[PDB]
Amino acid sequence: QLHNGLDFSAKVIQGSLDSLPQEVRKFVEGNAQLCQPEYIHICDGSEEEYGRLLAHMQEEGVIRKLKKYDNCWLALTDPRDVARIESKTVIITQEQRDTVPIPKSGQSQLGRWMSEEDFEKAFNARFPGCMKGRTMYVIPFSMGPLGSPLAKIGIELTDSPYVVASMRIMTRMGTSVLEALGDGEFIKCLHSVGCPLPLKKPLVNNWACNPELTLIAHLPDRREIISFGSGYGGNSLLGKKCFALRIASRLAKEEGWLAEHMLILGITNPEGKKKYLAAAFPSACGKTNLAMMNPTLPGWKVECVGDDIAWMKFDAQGNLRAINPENGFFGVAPGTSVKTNPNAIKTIQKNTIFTNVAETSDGGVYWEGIDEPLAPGVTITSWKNKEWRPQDEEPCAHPNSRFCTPASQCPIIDPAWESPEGVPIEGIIFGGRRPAGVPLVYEALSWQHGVFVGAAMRSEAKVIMHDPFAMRPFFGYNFGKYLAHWLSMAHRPAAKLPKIFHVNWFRKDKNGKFLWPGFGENSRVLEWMFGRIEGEDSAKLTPIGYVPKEDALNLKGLGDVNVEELFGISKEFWEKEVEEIDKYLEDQVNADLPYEIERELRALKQRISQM
Ligand SMILES: [Mn+2]
Ligand SMILES: [Mn+2]
Ligand code: NA
Repeated sequence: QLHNGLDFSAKVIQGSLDSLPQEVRKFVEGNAQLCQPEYIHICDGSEEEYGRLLAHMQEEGVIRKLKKYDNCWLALTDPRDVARIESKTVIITQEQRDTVPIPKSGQSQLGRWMSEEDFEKAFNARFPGCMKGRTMYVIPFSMGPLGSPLAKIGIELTDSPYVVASMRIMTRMGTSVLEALGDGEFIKCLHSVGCPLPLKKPLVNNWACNPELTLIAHLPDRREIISFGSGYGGNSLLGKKCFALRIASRLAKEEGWLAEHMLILGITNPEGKKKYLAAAFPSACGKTNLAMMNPTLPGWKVECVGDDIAWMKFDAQGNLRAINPENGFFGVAPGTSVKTNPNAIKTIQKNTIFTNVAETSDGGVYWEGIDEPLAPGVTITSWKNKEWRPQDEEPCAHPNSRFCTPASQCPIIDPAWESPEGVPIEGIIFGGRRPAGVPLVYEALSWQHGVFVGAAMRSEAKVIMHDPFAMRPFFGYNFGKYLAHWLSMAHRPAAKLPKIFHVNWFRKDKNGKFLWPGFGENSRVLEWMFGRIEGEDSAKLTPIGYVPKEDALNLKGLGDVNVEELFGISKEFWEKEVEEIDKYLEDQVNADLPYEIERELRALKQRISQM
């Protein structure tokens, strides 16, 4: 160089730019030149670093220590920055059709495309100088067990220590990742809260964000994730949704594998047999509940591999092998109780960061549906930092409030949850919240029918909406092409295609009362699936697929469960259902709907027409 402007060595407060692989230095230094951070901190992922970072956030008023627990912390956000924001989440490709099918109605529910030229303008209006007066943290992270053949590495730059702490929990991060990477490829992840110093606008609740300029972008062809303006969860912790679902699903398409919005659990029966199952559910359908369920059936065990995301690839033997690419759980707090999720309660009592929950007088946590009384004298501070009484109209915790907790701490974490080869998936479960019409459990008639069942997924938001594969907000590319990708798995010689099931825990009677007790009782449905995978003759054929035979389900210990209503299938309901599915698929998928999905649709309408 001719002057002193391109070498950022003098500003490195941890690590060394010289030590980084060539491409990692270029990524760091080039974005330092653009964002103008005061300091550069190359994260080592050590306990020392983590402790120091947390104490600093505490010293700044960014987080509070929760004194009741072992090393637990609370962040309360600006009320404007409280969730993943779909409307400001976009994917950039040369052609719109590579990102979303072109809808007949003109508005796609299946993603949000932005042109390269539009994004460049948006980028230029946000990032130049954005980290002025702040530290740029460099987070080297692995998605998946370090050195799993299914693992992928990222480098996230961020000006938020909250993101650093949370990424330590949610990914494998630090020096060993940099050493594992070498000169290999990595996903480029750029994040800024968008508040350069001196601050141009008021800081609310010591929580830096820029709501008006919030934009979460994915550029799969450039292997880049670029996120600006939000410090919250899926917007800022770039490994989780942006990388592990959006970028990864496109990589999966390119490379022959699957990046899915699925829990992974291992279930052991009383005959000492173990099987792994994956499950894709939409929001508020008991996903974490199922992943760390304690079964009510004696002699059965459930163990948790992951509660959110699965990366799956068929091996040389034809087994569908899955890994959890995450290193922790980022769960919705409200509704987490000893009765709904006792294992979550045990997990989150130490080494956990909470966001937007209430705090009790003795330094504990509180939220709606915690179902745990407080001793007289103990008072509650809401997530809005105000004194709170259960007589108030507003909740003590934000509905989207979170815990962020180490996976290793789950008392029923699966012994193979970090196995680099992954676990063999023998069943895949789709499901949604449906008050009417949809039986407790059915089984797809074939792989193609199963792909159709995923494609047709609907769930009560009240309004029933489509969430195919529970991937609606997360498709990395054209949904029609994603369906074709799924269907292509049947044409792999020797592929062992898992059995596909659909579940509905949420069927109500004519009064609005749930017909199924759920929770640990769901083990009875898992038992049925287990037997079906073993080839048990325990099914009855219906127009929608296989259901449990009369007396096939274990209902002992339950009272009088209304099986007729729970498993009832109405021609009138399913006529309406199939018509709605048809209209949705025609509109939203159009020219990109695979022939086999059109065929399954026709086949279902025909079976229904014959009842
Ligand atoms: Mn999720
Ligand atoms: Mn085919
Ligand atoms: Na705060």
